Amino acid sequence: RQNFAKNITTTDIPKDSHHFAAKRSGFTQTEQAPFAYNDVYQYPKDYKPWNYNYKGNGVLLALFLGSAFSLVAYERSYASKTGRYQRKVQQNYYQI
Amino acid sequence: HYVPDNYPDALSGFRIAYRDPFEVQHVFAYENWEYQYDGQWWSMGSLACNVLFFCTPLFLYLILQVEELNSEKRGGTSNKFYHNNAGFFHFQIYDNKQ
Amino acid sequence: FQKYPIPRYLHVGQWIVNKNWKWNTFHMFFPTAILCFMVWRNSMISTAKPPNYGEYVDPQSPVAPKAIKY
Amino acid sequence: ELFLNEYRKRINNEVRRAAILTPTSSLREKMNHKIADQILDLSSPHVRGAHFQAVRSWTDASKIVNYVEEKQTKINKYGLQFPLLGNMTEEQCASKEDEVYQRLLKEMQKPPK
Amino acid sequence: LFLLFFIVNLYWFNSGLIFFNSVYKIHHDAWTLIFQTDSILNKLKIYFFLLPLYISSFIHSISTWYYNYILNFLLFSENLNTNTNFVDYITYNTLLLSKFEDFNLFVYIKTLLITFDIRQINLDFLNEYPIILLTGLLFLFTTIFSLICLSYLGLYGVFILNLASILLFWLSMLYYFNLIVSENYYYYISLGKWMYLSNGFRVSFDLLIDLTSISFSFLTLTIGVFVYIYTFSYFRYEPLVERLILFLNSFMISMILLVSSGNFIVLFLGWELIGLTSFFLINFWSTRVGTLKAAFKAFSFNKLSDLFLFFAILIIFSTTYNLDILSFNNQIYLYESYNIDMFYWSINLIEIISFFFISCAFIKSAQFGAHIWLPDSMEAPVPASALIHSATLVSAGIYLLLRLSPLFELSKYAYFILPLIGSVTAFYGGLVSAFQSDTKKTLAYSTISHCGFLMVSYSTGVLEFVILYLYVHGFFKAATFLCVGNVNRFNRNIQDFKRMGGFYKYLPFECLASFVCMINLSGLPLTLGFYIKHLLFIGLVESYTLYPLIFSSLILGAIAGVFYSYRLFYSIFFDTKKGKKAIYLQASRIILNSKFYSNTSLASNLSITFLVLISYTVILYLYCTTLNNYYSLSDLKSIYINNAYSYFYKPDYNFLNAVSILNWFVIILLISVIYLNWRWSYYYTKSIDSLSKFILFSFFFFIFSKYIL
Amino acid sequence: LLKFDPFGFYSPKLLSENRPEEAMPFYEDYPQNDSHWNLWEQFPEDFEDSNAEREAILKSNK
Amino acid sequence: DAYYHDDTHEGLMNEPHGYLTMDDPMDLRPNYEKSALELLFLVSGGAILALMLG
Amino acid sequence: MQNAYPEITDQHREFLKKQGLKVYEPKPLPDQINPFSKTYWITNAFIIGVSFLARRHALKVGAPRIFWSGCIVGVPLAAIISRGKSDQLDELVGARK
Amino acid sequence: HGWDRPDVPLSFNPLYVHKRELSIFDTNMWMYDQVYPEYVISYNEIHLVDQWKGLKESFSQSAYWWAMMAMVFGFYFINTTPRQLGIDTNDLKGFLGEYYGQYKKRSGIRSNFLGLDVTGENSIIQPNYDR
Amino acid sequence: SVGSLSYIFYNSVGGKVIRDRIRASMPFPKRVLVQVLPFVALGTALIISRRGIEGHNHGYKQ
Amino acid sequence: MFNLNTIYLSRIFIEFNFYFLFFLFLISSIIFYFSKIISIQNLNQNSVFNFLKLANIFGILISFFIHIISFWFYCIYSYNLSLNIFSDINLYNSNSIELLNNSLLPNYFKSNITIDFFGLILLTLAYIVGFVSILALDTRLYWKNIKYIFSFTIFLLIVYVYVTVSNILLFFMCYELLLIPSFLIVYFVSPSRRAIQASLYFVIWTQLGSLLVLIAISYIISITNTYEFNDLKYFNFTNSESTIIIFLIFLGFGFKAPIWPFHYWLTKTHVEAPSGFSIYLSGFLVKTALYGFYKFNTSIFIDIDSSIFIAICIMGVVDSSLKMWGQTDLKKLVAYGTIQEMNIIYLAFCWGDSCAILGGILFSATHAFLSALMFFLVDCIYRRYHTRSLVEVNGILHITPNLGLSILFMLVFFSGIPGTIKFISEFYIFSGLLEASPFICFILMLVANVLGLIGFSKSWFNATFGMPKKNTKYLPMDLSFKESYIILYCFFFLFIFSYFSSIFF
Ligand SMILES: Nc1ncnc2c1ncn2[C@@H]1O[C@H](COP(=O)(O)OP(=O)(O)O)[C@@H](O)[C@H]1O
Repeated sequence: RQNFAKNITTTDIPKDSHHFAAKRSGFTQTEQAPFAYNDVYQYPKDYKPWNYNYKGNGVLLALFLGSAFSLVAYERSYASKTGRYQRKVQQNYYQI
Repeated sequence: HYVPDNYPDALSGFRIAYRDPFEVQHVFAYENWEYQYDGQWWSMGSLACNVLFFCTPLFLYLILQVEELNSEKRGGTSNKFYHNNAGFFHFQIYDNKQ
Repeated sequence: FQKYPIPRYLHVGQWIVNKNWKWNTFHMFFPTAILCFMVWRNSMISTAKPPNYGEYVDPQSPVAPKAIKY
Repeated sequence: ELFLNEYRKRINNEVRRAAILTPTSSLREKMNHKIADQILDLSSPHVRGAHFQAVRSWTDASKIVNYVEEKQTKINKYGLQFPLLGNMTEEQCASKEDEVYQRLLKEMQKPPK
Repeated sequence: LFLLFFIVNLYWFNSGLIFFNSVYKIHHDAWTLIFQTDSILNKLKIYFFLLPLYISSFIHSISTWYYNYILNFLLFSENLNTNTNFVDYITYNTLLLSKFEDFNLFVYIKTLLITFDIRQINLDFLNEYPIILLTGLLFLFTTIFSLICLSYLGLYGVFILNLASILLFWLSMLYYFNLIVSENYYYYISLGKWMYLSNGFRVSFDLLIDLTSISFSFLTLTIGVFVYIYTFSYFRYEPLVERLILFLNSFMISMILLVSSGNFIVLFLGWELIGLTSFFLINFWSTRVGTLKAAFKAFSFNKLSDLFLFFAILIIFSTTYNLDILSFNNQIYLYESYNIDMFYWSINLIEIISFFFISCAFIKSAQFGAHIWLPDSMEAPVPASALIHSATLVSAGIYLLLRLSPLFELSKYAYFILPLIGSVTAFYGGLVSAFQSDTKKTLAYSTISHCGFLMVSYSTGVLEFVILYLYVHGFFKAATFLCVGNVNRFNRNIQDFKRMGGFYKYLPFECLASFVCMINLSGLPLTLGFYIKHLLFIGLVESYTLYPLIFSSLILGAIAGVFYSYRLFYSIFFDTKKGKKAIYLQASRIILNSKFYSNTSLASNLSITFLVLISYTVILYLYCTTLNNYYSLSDLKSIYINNAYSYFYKPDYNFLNAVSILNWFVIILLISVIYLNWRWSYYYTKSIDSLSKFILFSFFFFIFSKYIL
Repeated sequence: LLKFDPFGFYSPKLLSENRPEEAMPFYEDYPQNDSHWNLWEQFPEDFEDSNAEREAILKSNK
Repeated sequence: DAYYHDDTHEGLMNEPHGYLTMDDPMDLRPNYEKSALELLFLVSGGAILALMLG
Repeated sequence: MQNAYPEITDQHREFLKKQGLKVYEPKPLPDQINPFSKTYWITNAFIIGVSFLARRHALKVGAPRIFWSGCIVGVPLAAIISRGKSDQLDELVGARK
Repeated sequence: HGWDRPDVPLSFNPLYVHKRELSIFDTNMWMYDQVYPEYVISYNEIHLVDQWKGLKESFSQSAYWWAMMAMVFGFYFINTTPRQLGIDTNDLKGFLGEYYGQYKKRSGIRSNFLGLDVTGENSIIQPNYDR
Repeated sequence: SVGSLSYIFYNSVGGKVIRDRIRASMPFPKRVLVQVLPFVALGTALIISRRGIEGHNHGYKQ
Repeated sequence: MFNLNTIYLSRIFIEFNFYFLFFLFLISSIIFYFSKIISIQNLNQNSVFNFLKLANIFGILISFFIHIISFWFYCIYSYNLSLNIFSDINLYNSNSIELLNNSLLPNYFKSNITIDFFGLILLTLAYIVGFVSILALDTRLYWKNIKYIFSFTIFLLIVYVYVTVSNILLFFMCYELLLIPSFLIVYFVSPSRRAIQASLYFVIWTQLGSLLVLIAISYIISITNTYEFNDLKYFNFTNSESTIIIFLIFLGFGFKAPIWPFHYWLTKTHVEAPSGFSIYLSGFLVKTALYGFYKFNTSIFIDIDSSIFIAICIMGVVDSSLKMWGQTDLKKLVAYGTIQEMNIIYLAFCWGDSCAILGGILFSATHAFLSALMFFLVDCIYRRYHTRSLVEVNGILHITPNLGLSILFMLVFFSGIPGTIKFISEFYIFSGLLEASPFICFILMLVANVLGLIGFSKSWFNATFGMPKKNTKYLPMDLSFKESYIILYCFFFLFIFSYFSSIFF
């Protein structure tokens, strides 16, 4: 079975302490003991379980930077393979 | 039957139910099915179909030989080990050491 | 058919209606249109069209198909 | 062998271009001029194509490689290998370019035929 | 504050640039007035009047080196700028005033503003580059995204996105299709290399836009727009109606891509996509395993067709090693005199490839032995069946045969196979439709008959008749299928007409539309159907060995449509109340009586009306371009032109009498269906009296109108 | 299936993740995703892990 | 239709629902399987773009 | 390589020119179509800016933005692909090299 | 309307209790489904007993339609004359002329362009000038 | 290796909500280091590989 | 522009990847052995099992990325060397580039590194397959069974050593070592009780194939007392010797292919073995055997007719495809499809050193990817529905939409759709066959692409759709993000793999 530590310390688990209340008075002679722990997990208000919540820009920025580097390298390689220091711009371009 | 000391696969909460006996019998049917009499494997099902299936490798060999003869008639690619590379592997780096 | 309850945990698309469908549609239309324009430019970069009406292909031009010289 | 396949592909590309360049009213005669002869020359017997093995004689392979070598000699006679078909260092490339300039001057300095 | 400072700085920079360009143009003060000889007053004037110009240069000295540094970081080249020390290079670049030479800030801003102007669109650019590629890409991407983003956008959002994409695609194809049909446009668009096929061979993803492709795409797109407009009506409370619409959009996109094939790989990809789309679409009720059997049968048939097509394409490639369809059509005549040693037989090169193509078409375009999957494919929804039966899955074979027209021209196996098979299939489909009580089954059998007739027309050797028949049959079958689906929806998913009746009073719009569609589709006289039937009968060749059976089957399949159409119309609309009392009485409550009462959806009715009008207009335009005295059709790329057009231009009295005999058989069938008393009635004697009076009046009118007056 | 809720998104999910039975152990509930490829127990950076109470007791007894 | 209850009155016209995957959004275990898979995918994409695109 | 076509005469060419015909010749691609065009570069820059603005708006509204991110990433990728198509020495139907 | 109809009953997808052993002798011969499993193929014409009997019945019934077709063909052939149809007579060098030209060309019987001594006959798909 | 270790150690905090909350409750330099470092190392390695794999340094250029 | 840096970079990259893998394996072994006396998996929060597993996964990923970069460099170097040999025209100069050995690490087994493109393809495919198998092996390893965690790295190291050596003895020894890890995994990780006899049969068949291959290799070595392929080319074998060598190599490789009727071991293994092992066993071992057969066959010139081998491959393909309609077990059907694909692939290289190897390599890669996808789907189903037969599980798409969509996409890919690399490989192989035997090619296309395909689809479709009314209170959940990412990666590999440069294809 699972042997990890559930009570994490890297952050605080958001919990709603008002959902469940433990009985503390007027228990019947044969009544059962109330639950000691009644805290319920509290999810973020604007988190959609139906869609990915990743709203960051790091992945898109990295992809754009990689594409730009690839384009620059392609330009440099086209210049070098043609024996020119920089890309020579043709006067007219026609379809192939 | 589970292997000795089999660690339970508790995916999806380890919520499994009792299987249908007929379903289990059908699942474990082919792996246990066997012929009852020697030679009964031939006449089982369709005799002509079984004969054709068992003779298929010979028919395939004969067809391949006929096709090879036809190719030899027109000088096409033959079922021969064409060692045209003299043993040098495709794109095999051939460099010497200092 | 009369609508019946479906599991909220189940990721089903059975008669799913979104109140904010307008903004989602606008967002999925605009960037898609931009990508389509870029792809159209890329595809029209290399295109072949029949010669215009009244224009005849002089066979001496390199545009005419060439033959492999042995 | 790949170059023979490329020649067949060039003939096919020429046919495809003439398809868009010439209308069906005059495409037949235009193709019957010369193109169909080269298409028939560049066929399965002469080109490996889809055949897994190009079954040719030893002398046939010798002649094919000889023609390829003649084409290579013609291409490198103008220093066209760099950088598409030849990896040449700076000094070697410069010397070859100077020799090519001299050879081009000599060739263009000849009387017409 | 900031805005005022920016305005002042911009004005100063513009004035300085104007002065510099005005002084550096003559090449005299470009360095003299700029680089004044010390003279601290002159230095202050130069760095105070050109300060807006100078500062940018210093700014230009900042980003450039850094960018160069980025280059040195990103390329490990240029050796950075070790020649300088960042204090001389900056000073030189900042002090070099030739950078702002002949540069106008106002001109640059105005040009950038003019770079987003649409007023300079012009029409020649549209002629030079068909924007329909952008529309098709948008439609495909919208369908893919809606499949991927079915949750973010609701049913309304998905419908709006799909409708917008499809309407843009349909609008794009209108002018371009008109130009292709009339101005004789052709195109080959290569979307880069696609896949390596042989050693050194890299086939490119190319598409061929031709007249046949344009016509097929236009017809399919119009039908799909009409269905998607009406599909929302039928699947009103459907659990996955957006899913059904998305599947329909995917199928339409696959059909359009298949019709726009440019290479043999593209045709195979299109066929595979059409097969997969049909397999998934038929599986509308995945929870139902009964339809799964029909879906499996259809998938098996499509896979067999795909295997046959792959074998044919492999043979063609082994023969020529060229995947370009245009080049192959331009080179198909080369290797006609050749054979391939298969097993112990030696068949001609054209014969085997043609047989494979014909078999693959017969598997797709339902023929004898392969039409079983077509009738069983009725388990799909109403719009799905309307799309599949009218075109695409049904029009694949005709389009494939027309695309490879030169290849099919010189095949003896095709010569003997096409006429007999087409006539037999048409006759069988007509006879089957004449006996089907289910609306879906009757429509499928009529579609099979129409496919057989189209195959027979393809055997005639005239492409224009085939194209006209395809367009008219597709439009009319789509309309009829929509009407039948609406009737079934009113009947609570009941397709059989044996338990239907009295629906004309319930659905007047549906009754009238069904009447018009049955008049057009059934080949009835005095319509597009009659014209198509006459054209098909004109072009028959008499050299066929099985000519008698072929002619008999053609006549029988031609005569059978009217009976089925009339039977369906009368049974659904004007027969006895054979439907359940619940279907009528529940809507017969007085409470429902209001200004919005309707047995069908107003959106569906309007879509049907618009589709019918557009189809009529397009058919009129096609008849004008083709059937008129002046042949306005572009080059069909066919070198085999028959003299059958002479009969259409000027026939003899023999063909006139043959057509008269056919019309007389049709009129006899109409009279029989008009007065046959299949059941006893209060007016059975009155029906006989009416029929006798009609016969007498017709005789009198024939006598008086031709001889008396 | 209607009452099913694995992540406790539509309905509150107690931290105990179960109501312990009066005669059954309060063992941890089986997670829906049983991926055992979990990294080492990660504590926050610069965490004081010295035994504070034990150090206080050592100071007291010394 | 005759009596078509709009989404305001419809008790069964569902909005977005259903979990994207079986993973718990509030999981506390330091699982790295999804992160490793994303890293592998991103590495493949970057390697394709950086030295093979042009 | 050879011309591959049946030769004609300049006198016949002039005679046809007197009739109003033309010889179809390649034309330069419009700046909107040219991948080496300032118009293409400005269009890419404007598209990138609008994509960033739309990403912000979708973050404010929750609408899908993966399509915008893909379009922005492909903005340089599309230019690279077009330039690669242009720089190739092979020809299919276009002007001869 | 007028009746608060409950939710759709679960009986709409009844669970099938397999009463007969699905023997391995019929593997994949029955489409299995937790609700209403079916046979792999459907024979809605079960009134016809066997394939041979069904074929005999179909051939017996098709005789009437064959006779009707024969009657139509006879009525057409006894009331019509042969027509004048064919390829375009003014164009003899097209589909017709090209065939004879190719049959007179026989370029597939020439020598190799490089002297390889291999002709079109040296192929599985070999040219044949006398088909 | 550094990029793989950093990305694993930065995005494998737990569930989606746990990762979001933890990354939110982090210093701005800490967030930048978590973001920049894993991508920066991979990008630099890719740049070095691309530079090595090409021959742009040839001196016979004009 | 081809400088000596590229060759040196490629050689150093290969050597460094091998040495880094060796160092990681040594570190992991030291950690595992020296952190516990019994070396059992610690059933506690602080355990070395998590650290060892993370180390193995991260090392595999890093080595895969480094191997991708090194394989790109090696392809560039091979293209440059091939051009340079073809570049030289004047007879005065010849290709003479003598490189020195690196100082940081020594040569593996004191042998120089030789590079082939097929070796790099096999290494990359094996790396990806082993990563997938290890990711799917989480639910199998437990206390006292965590020792098998590093077996995949050992197999990867063996493959790297084999695909970089030029000695036939080294190649044969490396090819023989993989049997022990496979037997150990089968005997200790399989959950099925019937898997004992299955493992025994698999070991027996693999040992028979190894014995045949070893007899052939010993004959070859004794015939010419040398250990170089160049020296082998410098010698000619007699007619009987060549025939016997070819027959023995074919028999061993076909027993390890597998081929009919030596496919009972493969069938039983795929029926009973653990999902991760079966994914790795089908993905890698068959490819290694094919690569060995191709390497040995090219190095030996044979004048005999390949009709026997071609007919054997065709008959095996036909037999594997025909049995699909009767397979109700998803694993069994996937095994039959994989057997058919393996027979088709082995059919390609029967034309000797002709231009048929590229199609075989492409088909091997496509089959590996498809088999990986199918095994992952089967494993996910057996984890969710706790079953592998279609009779007890139906209507998956109704309760598992993502799984149903993935299954449909996998079926579409397995159909050899035009966009997939299976289409290109099928086109090449069918073109070669029709060039040799047209009717045989048409028959092969008719059977596998339709009959076996129809059977696989009907078996897959019946489970794909339906209504899972059974076991309502125990219904399974949707696929985890790990499985979704694995499926996406597999699809991306299958699709984008067709866009690779044609210099090698
Ligand atoms: N596993 C099976 N073996 C043999 N026959 C079967 C099997 N499953 C279904 N059938 C056939 O399908 C028909 C349907 O049976 P079913 O309706 O379940 O039984 P009942 O009619 O008693 O309810 C039966 O007549 C039976 O012959």
